[PDB]
Amino acid sequence: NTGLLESQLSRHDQMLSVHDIRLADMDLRFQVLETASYNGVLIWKIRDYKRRKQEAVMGKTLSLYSQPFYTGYFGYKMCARVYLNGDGMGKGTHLSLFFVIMRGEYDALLPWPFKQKVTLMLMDQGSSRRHLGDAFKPDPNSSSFKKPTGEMNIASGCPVFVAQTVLENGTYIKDDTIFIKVIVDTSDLP
Amino acid sequence: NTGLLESQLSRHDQMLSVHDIRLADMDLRFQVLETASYNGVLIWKIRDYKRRKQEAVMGKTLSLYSQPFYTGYFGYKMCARVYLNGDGMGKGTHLSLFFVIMRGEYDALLPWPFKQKVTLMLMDQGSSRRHLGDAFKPDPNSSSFKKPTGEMNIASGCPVFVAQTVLENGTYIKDDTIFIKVIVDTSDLP
Amino acid sequence: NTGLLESQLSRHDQMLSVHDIRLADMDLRFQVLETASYNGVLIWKIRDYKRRKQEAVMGKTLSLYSQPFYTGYFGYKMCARVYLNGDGMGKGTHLSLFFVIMRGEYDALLPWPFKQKVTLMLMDQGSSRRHLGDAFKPDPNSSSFKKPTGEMNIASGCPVFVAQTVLENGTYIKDDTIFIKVIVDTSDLP
Amino acid sequence: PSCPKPVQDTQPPE
Amino acid sequence: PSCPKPVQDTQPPE
Amino acid sequence: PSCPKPVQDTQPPE
Repeated sequence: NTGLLESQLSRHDQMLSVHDIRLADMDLRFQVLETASYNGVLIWKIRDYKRRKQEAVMGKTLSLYSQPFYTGYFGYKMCARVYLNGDGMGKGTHLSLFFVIMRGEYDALLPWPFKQKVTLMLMDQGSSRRHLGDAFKPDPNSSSFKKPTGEMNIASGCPVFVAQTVLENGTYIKDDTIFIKVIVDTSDLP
Repeated sequence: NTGLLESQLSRHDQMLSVHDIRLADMDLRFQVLETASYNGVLIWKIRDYKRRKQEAVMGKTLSLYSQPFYTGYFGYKMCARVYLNGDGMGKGTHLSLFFVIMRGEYDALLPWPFKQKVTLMLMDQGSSRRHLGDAFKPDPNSSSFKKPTGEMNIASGCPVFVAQTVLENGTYIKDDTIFIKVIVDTSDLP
Repeated sequence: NTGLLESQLSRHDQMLSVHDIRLADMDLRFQVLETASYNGVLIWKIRDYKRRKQEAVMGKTLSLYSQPFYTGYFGYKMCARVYLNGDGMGKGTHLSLFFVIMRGEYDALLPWPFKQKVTLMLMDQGSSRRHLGDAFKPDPNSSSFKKPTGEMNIASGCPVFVAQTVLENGTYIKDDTIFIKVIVDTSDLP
Repeated sequence: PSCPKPVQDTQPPE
Repeated sequence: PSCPKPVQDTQPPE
Repeated sequence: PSCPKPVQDTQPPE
């Protein structure tokens, strides 16, 4: 009875398709977990700079998010967002770098608005180690730092973090990779 | 030869069933790993309070266990156990909250009995942050703190931790969720 | 049309085989993640000593590697390598214990050569807790501590760490298991 | 808060 | 380094 | 304990 045979093959095909997708999503979940940090410090490694720069220039992929990082095991959940070809007043001329508060499982227990000092950095891979960076005290009246209602608050940071020329002509890029670092002050709490 | 075809379909069906179960178990394993802590502090988030309270009242689900937490990367393995409708002298009147020593991979290297000070807390989600809690020094002669022989030692703690009325009429419950916190003193070691 | 039916069964069989392998590899990935440490301290639990000793004697499995461990969330990646029946000048007479620098994702940001003090230990599971160990300051001119070019640098450590007789006649082995500990000094950095 | 005497829950682990 | 005034990126989260 | 001179194991990584 081939109709029966075909129906079962079809069910199996569909279930194999679902499993193949769950498997790929778990691979992603592993990477996220393996690169998580719980002391308020993020190191974000961005490979294939050239291709990714070009995808932002072409408007295919304007921005990238880091993996999440945390101020503590059950603390604020955060990430970074970078625009390789720049955003706002830095579009086309700069790399723009922003900080992001994400909805965390424990937000009901944490102080809001978010008020930890944040430091944004681009790492120098040259032997001089002249890292680019700046820090800010979050503005309490910015919606960037409100208790999250959606998955992610609006990003906040530096549209003109570094000129693209400075970036590309220095020692920040090596083996077609850059390293971004974010430091959130945690000494303040709990 | 349909018999051959059917036999192979049957094998595939069985293997797909196994895979579907391994996939679900891994999802659980991820959650356990993503909520693990290694500094002796547990935050346990319990959602669907109402429904879970009612499942305990009906005797469907009497108690719940937290994810495990640890005093250190290779330290004691522990969890909490709560009875939403109460246990022992608190049954029907209180929420009961207990501490649990679990069998850990490194028990052969750790001191026994367990003797770390334990603090049990129910978090106040209200702006006053008046958290309920108590602490104890484990009794050395209690089997709760012996070197584990089974997967979990017998739980030990507080049958009358908080009256159900106090709990439900205060600001501990918000968005149908409560937060339990356990603090195990680790300063003592290694 | 059985040829069509058989072709689809064959595709499903192949995909199920791949999935079964991805599932097993993820199980391994979980174990690696669940036993990772980020404070420069490794505890390596080795079960089935007897059988594993015999596999090394027979030359089936000469050496074993630990799971990786790290000096920090984004720090050096390291492991240990043990020869249950000994290596070099300790072959057949000793357990040999070595330290290993692995290629890490963040090597471009770290100092090289590696120069952290390393302590190698075999744990005494007896009540006296007389742990065997020694420490060394990595030699800067050893290729063991160069910036990794392959997945793992050449191991370096102690061919005559402990005599097999001392080991097997003492309290280091219990329930057919031994515990190795490695401590890498991290106070030096970043 | 009324836990001056920590005791075991009624019987069963696992 | 020219971030004396941290501002939001242009509009959209998620 | 008899490791006054740390040395490499005999040859092969990976």
